[PDB]
Amino acid sequence: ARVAVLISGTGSNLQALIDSTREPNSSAQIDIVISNKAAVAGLDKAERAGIPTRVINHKLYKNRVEFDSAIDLVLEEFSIDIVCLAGFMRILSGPFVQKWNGKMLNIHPSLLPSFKGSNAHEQALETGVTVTGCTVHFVAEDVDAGQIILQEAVPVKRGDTVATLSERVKLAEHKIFPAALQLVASGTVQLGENGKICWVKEEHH
Ligand SMILES: CS[C@@H](CCCc1c(N)nc(N)[nH]c1=O)c1ccc(C(=O)N[C@@H](CCC(=O)O)C(=O)O)cc1
Repeated sequence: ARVAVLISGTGSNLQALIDSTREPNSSAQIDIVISNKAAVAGLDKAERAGIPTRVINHKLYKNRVEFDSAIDLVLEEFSIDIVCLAGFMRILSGPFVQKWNGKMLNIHPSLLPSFKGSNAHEQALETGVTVTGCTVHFVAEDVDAGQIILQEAVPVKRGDTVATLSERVKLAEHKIFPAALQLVASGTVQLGENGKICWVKEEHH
């Protein structure tokens, strides 16, 4: 499966995703990284890895749908099968999300449905949970909604700060974002017509 990663900044987990695709039995290759912002770190990451990049500036388009249509055209041109979001900070239109339903994934640094929105690590600390984690899900029109693919629980430790908790959750993200991508890329996990996750046994052995 040919994979695009959409970013707006540092491309968190992009290196993890790249490294996973260079593994022997990988079902995925990262074929393009698209940013809505020029000269961000995540583009340098991609370029240093020899992966094509594009920059699409939302300010050049009349509205969100036209901007998203421009992203989609690039995805079309590069024959992309699957999209991962890695810190992409523009809300994608309903038509875009619909088109890519079951083929676009993202990650969140909580065990959803807990700690929706931004600053989930601070939310976890402020609330006083002892277990948090991260969640990879299919992207839906509504932020943080969408069917869950993989989750990993991560302990909150006595004395944790936003930074130390964040670093622990990031290590889990480095594990599950690529594992989830592999599941979707291989076809092992597919989104059913009923809108629920399906774990498929593949014909090819
Ligand atoms: C806080 S992390 C992220 C996750 C969004 C992944 C996502 C997505 N990008 N689009 C859709 N439809 N659904 C999604 O789940 C997020 C990204 C952007 C916003 C948001 O309000 N963005 C604003 C502008 C943000 C900016 O670029 O400054 C907008 O697009 O108008 C809110 C949340």
